Amino acid sequence: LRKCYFPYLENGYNQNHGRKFVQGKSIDVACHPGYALPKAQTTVTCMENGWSPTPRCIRVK
Repeated sequence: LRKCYFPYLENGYNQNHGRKFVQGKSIDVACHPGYALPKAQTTVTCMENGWSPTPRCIRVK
């Protein structure tokens, strides 16, 4: 019921940019060299309230 729209990361690789995923589906988020998802995550999914890891590849360096 809570569908998750894949947002736009500024300096990341939005493989599935502009695509809606149904709650329960997953997708990995890659970023430019030096950036990575919070808590060293590589994937983000529509757990319930939305993208649970939250697709924001913050600069790890």
